[PDB]
Amino acid sequence: LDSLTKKLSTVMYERDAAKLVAAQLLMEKNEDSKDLPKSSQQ
Amino acid sequence: MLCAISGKVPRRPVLSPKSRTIFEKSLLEQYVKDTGNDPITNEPLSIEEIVEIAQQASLTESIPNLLTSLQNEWDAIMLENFKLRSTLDSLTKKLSTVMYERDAAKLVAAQLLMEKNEDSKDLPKSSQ
Amino acid sequence: STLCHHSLPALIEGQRKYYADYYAYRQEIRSLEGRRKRLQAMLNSS
Amino acid sequence: MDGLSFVDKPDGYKNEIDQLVKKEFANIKADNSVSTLTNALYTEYLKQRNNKKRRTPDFNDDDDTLFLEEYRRKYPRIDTSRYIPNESSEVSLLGIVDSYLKHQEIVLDTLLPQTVSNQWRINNDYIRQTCTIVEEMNIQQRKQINDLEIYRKRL
Repeated sequence: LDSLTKKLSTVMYERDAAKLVAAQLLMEKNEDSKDLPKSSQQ
Repeated sequence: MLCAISGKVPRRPVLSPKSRTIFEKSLLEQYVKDTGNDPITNEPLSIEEIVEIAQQASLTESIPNLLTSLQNEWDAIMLENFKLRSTLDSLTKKLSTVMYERDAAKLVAAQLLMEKNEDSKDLPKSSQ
Repeated sequence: STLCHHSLPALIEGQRKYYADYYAYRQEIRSLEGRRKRLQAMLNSS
Repeated sequence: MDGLSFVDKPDGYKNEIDQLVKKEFANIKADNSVSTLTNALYTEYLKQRNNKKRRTPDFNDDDDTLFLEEYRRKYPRIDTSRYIPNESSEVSLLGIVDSYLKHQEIVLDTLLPQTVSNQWRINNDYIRQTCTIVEEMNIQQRKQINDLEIYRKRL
């Protein structure tokens, strides 16, 4: 039980930490997206 | 104060010298007979190696010792051990959902590391 | 046990985050050293 | 991998991140016969029936019944004997286990501190690493926006 309870706890916490990794990068792709739009027009 | 095999309070505790873990005499000697090792740290242990080291207040209503006390000891053992087998099958299901979403997230990070780093490079290319 | 391995993973990824920005900081310095020479060549054309 | 929990201080972006994880997961799609009845009695969840002479409450039904009555006597003499050696002390054997339960209980609340001091000794160290990377990433982002506007002014 407690062998995989660590393997349950360390997995979900590293998942939520990696869930934040996407949330930064999805907004970094966005700020790279709209800047290239406003400049390539001008 | 407790045993490290069943989770009891031993009346005759024994200490092994290779890993200091206090266990009951019949519980430590039984493990050494079946598989020739200390169970906790998986080191070698014998019966002659171990070192030998509680008040139970009887209820006033002590036929209760035959009928009412004897059944519930075999009742609380079964419906806990059956409850535990439901816990072990459910957690490996929750392990399979932990591992799948972990691989599902890393493919997003591996896909978004290719998206952002090229878009910032295209910001360095547009000036030229 | 959670904070035991959470420090374990975060200590290795700190350099990998910093070096990716450091390599991105080197390429932006290469444009800044490259663009200024063209404005230096305008006063020689005068 | 590197995502800072301390310095980054929305639940909607968690819900924004949870869909994209799901959109990739929508794609990726030893004992004897004692072990048999202890499983079977628990699954059926039915208590086993018990029979007692007292419950029957029958006197002189026949000859077998007469034998059953005797069983009542030597159990009550033994119960009065066990009620005799319990009433001899009757407070002193019960008080020595109450102090026994006090010394057993404090060890767990001793173990409640040793984890709690050590787990915050983990988070105290990572937060210093959490603030160092945010300092270096800020000067990286500060130098990043400067170069993006320098090269436009240079051209």
